[PDB]
Amino acid sequence: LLFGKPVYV
Amino acid sequence: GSHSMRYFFTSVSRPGRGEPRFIAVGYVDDTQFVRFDSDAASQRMEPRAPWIEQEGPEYWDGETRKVKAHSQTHRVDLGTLRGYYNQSEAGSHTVQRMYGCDVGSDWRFLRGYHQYAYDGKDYIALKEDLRSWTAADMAAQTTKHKWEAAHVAEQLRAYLEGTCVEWLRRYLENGKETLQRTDAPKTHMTHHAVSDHEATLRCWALSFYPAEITLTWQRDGEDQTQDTELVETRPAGDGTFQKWAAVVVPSGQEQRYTCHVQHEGLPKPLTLRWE
Amino acid sequence: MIQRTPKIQVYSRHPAENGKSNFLNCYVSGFHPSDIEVDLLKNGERIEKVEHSDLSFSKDWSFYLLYYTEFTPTEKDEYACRVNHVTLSQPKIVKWDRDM
Ligand code: NA
Repeated sequence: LLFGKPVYV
Repeated sequence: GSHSMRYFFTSVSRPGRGEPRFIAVGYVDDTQFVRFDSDAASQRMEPRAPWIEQEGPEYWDGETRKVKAHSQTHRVDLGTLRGYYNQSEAGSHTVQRMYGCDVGSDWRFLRGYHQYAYDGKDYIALKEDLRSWTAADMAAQTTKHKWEAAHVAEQLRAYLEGTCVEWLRRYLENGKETLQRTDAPKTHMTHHAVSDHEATLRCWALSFYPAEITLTWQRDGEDQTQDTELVETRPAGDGTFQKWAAVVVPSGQEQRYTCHVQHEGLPKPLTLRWE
Repeated sequence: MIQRTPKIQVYSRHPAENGKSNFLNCYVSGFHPSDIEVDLLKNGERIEKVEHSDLSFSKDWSFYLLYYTEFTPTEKDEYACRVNHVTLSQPKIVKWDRDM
């Protein structure tokens, strides 16, 4: 199952 | 034994040829189970192992929704990174991300990972403590500081120690036949004469799973590391792997040489000889 | 920018036996960037129905792909893999040796 929260560099 | 789940994401900018190419794949151990390709027609996360095909539409809809969201953050990332390294708008660039978790032989959480690369080089990685970051570039420090201030590590630690391993254990149980299996290597040797005074002896291991294997040659029981040609372990295409190791044997010396095979699927390591 | 040359292996899924159906594989690995051109050749000519695996990558970030097609080996037919990549000045052709 994928991680669900957006992460931007 | 011990197990892992890993997701791998690659986005490649295509200046003047539209949106970046985005490809995501998920693995449990050495078995791929899901893929997404931005250029494919379905625009859905798709099954690539038989045990995940029975997950059902809430799983597929939600994984599609999340994988598309990963694609959009990478699209933004390519523009952000171009800014950080002062690169022109013309060139194609690559962002890669990997995350996932390992469990030990007790199936308890062992280790988690979350890391990025830009243009093939390490960009930023979550350290083993799941609390801090490694950034080598000056440009990656901006990212590191941003992630420290937004508490990204805390969010990832929760997922890696909780959700990630719980879903790995689910997959392992649901795919017990595919994932908790070993296929032992089927072995043979070939002998081909280089010239009149020596010949190549090649030791083969085929149809094995998982990919991890050790193939070595000895001569009178002494390891022949320097003089062994080894190829990279390669996929057969059916879910199993292949490998070979070769040595050059001078005339009359075949009985000095032993090929040794270690693999989790074998009841005992194999010692093979040409005879 | 980082450029790494693909390693190429060309082989069959099962040990080759004339007249028995099989898959011919070309595994390309260790390369960067991910744009690569891979063709399977039968007697010099591009095979049309060739599929590939989904792009993935190793711990060092280098990519790998398996290109593959159904075939039935015969005594006379020759097979090869032909690869182009930014690291290669000209396409590299690796012949299928029913022994590697
Ligand atoms: Na080229």
